[PDB]
Amino acid sequence: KMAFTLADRVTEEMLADKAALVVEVVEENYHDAPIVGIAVVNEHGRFFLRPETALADPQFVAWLGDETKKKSMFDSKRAAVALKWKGIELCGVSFDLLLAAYLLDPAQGVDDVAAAAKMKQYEAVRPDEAVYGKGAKRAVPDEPVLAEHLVRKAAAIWELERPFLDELRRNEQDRLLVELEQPLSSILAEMEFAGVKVDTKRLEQMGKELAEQLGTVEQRIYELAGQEFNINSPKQLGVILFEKLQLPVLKKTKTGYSTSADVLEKLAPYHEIVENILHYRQLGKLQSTYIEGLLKVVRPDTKKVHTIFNQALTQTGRLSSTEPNLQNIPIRLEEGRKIRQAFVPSESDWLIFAADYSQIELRVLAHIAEDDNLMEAFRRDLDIHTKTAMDIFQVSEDEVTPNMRRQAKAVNFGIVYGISDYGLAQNLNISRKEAAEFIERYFESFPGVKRYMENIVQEAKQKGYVTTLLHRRRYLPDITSRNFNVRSFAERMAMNTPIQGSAADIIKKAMIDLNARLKEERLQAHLLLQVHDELILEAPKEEMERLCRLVPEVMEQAVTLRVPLKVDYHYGSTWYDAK
DNA sequence: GCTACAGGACTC
DNA sequence: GAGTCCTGTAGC
Repeated sequence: KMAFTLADRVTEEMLADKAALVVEVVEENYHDAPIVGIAVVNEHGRFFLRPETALADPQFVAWLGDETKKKSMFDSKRAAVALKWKGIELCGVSFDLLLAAYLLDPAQGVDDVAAAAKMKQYEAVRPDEAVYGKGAKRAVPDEPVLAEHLVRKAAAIWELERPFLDELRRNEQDRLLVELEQPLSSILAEMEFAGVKVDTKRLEQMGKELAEQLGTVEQRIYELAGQEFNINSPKQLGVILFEKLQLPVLKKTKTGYSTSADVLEKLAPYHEIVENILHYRQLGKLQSTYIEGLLKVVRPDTKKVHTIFNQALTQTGRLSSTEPNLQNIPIRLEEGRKIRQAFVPSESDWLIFAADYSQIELRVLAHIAEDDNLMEAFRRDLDIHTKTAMDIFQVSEDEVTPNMRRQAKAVNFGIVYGISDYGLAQNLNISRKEAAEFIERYFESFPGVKRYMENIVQEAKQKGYVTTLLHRRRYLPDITSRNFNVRSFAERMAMNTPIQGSAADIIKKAMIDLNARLKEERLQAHLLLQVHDELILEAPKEEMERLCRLVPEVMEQAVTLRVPLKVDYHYGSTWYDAK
């Protein structure tokens, strides 16, 4: 039904200087993945090219990489990485539907061109699912469908650039798309593509230290329970824990009896089997998610891992790491921290470098909230948990017990999460009444934070959305809901979001600045991962000395606040040593 | 047999 | 508060 030329060769009018492009990749994981077809739509018409003919053509490939040749796209990073794997540069991408959709309403859950399209009531396109099918009946149809399917995506992108930008403007979010997300989209593609090398040996050996330890703990657990059973079944376990051995049921979940770690620790005194099992959850998590996790996704050719960072998914501005998730590798506990030693540099005589912000959320809070005693603390560069423990309890610095500090930590963390008086009482472990005297002690210690927490919920009511520093919206319909629980979750979001979100903003700018700076300074150093509040680079050892001074600087001047930002650095042989 | 949810646990 | 990914299980 939709008009187009199914082309046999590339012509001089498919190489206009404004054009919607589709480099369709179909597999969810785009690294080293087939490109199934190309669609171009411009001032002249609508064209489909087979990849093998278009990607062999030196004016097309020259057009792909020419930055004065503007392209609109949907999920251009998807596209760029595919083309990167084929040794082809893509540039001059000046509009990205996905990102613009994602900035106008992260809640919309946009994952294809069609959903991007509804937002403007454009229904002249099909959902990818409906052309390709779900999960494991997923195939690429014969060429007639396929070809029509893409020309409709390009045509839409062509047709919708204008309303989105039109709108983005109205929300002051244009600079945030052009100056932030899209440039960042380039950086990330570079990163994903770069890879992160793994010591597969180090990994198969841990891999096998764990299988010894597990089979030991696996027998013992049996020995103790008088029974073999599926220790990984949250069902058979609760038969063994609370049925055969009669243990107190402290907590329940809809299906049955709760077997979470937070519960197994209170049960610990009643029987040996508890702590041995606990140990097992721990080992199991390392073995199954991690040793096996990683050992499955390494390209056994280059021995690297190439995560995809999703840039259009979290509600707050945060990136997200998939296959493998490299934003959740173990750290708090030594047995698991040793995983970080399998991340190595990709070159002989290079090192891993790490830099993180220290208390980015709270500095951001001090800044938005404008609380003097929060700001002042940071201008003093204080130990903020001790400062709060000090303040919520009313005791001098040397007065502070370590149980008093881990409690003010919880209050701090709680406050950013806009936590409930009951909800902190569970977390901590005290009565709900005085758990609220804590909060009330906190808030008279920090008036200005109380005010922001008040005015933000109001400002979310009046307007329907909340806002970060860089103008990133989150819409909050469930703020007026008559359900108390649901209204309350919306409220927490009103408070926590401009914070988690303003941090996400700042770091993403630090990335643009650092990528520019590492270049401006002609350095071989490149970014490897971002993990919410830190950046990870790898560079030749010759370079560490300029980095220790360069990375922290850029990360710290990425924005101007009412308080200053602190970045700590760290470099070593491996991820693990960068500590 | 393939698929969707539920419970747990890992990071910031 | 914001994420991902694992095993088993409940059910087509």
